[PDB]
Amino acid sequence: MPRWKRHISEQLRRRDRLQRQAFEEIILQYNKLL
Amino acid sequence: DDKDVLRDVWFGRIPTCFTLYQDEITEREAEPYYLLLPRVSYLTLVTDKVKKHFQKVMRQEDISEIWFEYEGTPLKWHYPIGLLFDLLASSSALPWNITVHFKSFPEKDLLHCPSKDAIEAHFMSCMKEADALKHKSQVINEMQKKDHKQLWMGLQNDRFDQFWAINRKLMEYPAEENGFRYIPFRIYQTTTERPFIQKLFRPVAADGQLHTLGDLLKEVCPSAIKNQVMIHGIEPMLETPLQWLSEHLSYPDNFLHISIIPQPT
Amino acid sequence: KKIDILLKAVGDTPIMKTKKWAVERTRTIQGLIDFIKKFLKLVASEQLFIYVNQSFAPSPDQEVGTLYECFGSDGKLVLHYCKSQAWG
Ligand code: NA
Repeated sequence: MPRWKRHISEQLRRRDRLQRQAFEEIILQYNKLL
Repeated sequence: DDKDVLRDVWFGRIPTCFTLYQDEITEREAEPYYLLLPRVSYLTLVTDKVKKHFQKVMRQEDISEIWFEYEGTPLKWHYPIGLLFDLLASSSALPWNITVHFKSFPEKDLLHCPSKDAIEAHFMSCMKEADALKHKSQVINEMQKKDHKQLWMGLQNDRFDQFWAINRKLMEYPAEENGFRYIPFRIYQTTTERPFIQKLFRPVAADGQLHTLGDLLKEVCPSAIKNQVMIHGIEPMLETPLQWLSEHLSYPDNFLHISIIPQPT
Repeated sequence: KKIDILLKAVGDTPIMKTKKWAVERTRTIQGLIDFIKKFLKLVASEQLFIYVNQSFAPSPDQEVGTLYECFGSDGKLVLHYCKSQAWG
């Protein structure tokens, strides 16, 4: 796999971990007690 | 392989805090609504639950066409959610703080969104404009009306396989060539008076070499090489093949929306 | 600078007498639509679609100078107006 393609894959996964995964559970929890 | 990149881009979410616009005098302060907004979608398409949420604490006479804003900046509903964040709020503390309004619609900054048919129209308009650059609109116009409906339904229902079952045709090119005729891209920049930069650019050089993201910028936006080149929340290497980017890192509207923002702290 | 626009018709719709116009690059499709509705005696409620390359309808907030650089021909941007959806 090319260098640039490996970078993007790692970046997209890093993005999800920092953005989506960080909030997905607590948002789901909060929505229930509303 | 490459399919993994497509899935990550597609299902990309953004933690967003919808706060109703109020003052320190209102009878009751409404509860803020948290939601993961799909990057590749639009505000007026995935905000029915937030509309129902706040319409409960308002009169029937006080409700109108809802509209969102960030830091006093009205949010264009025809811009993809991912693009707005990358350009406006990416270097601020999550979740994305969006203020919710109903009165005082800024008609000089926002286009009205009367229906989801209006959205579907704009979306189809972008795709045809994109394929006009890639294949002279020879691919999308030769599709059935059901194929156009499937592309829209796949985006609205968050169905990856359903959407890409048709979109795969809009990402292929004649065998004799090594890419599209022109790349559907739009370069945004808060500092420039222009809405975005969109010019004709061929993905292949004369000798046959593939043009890179650096080559694109060097040609159409050389005044950005200190700043971040952010696409879908990430900062790809400038050596990345532009042709490959258009195939994998494009939005469902087949456009390559690119943000040029200043470096953070 | 400025760009030249050629307006073409798709009936049934009133025909522009002056089709060749010199326009700004910063003017948008909407302000162009508003200009056309006046000559065609069309009101605000009446819808009016504009097309490029006889295929798609660009957004109302989209500039013409940009569309010219992308889809222009022979130094001018050909546009098509109609009172109904011509091409999907
Ligand atoms: Na915030």
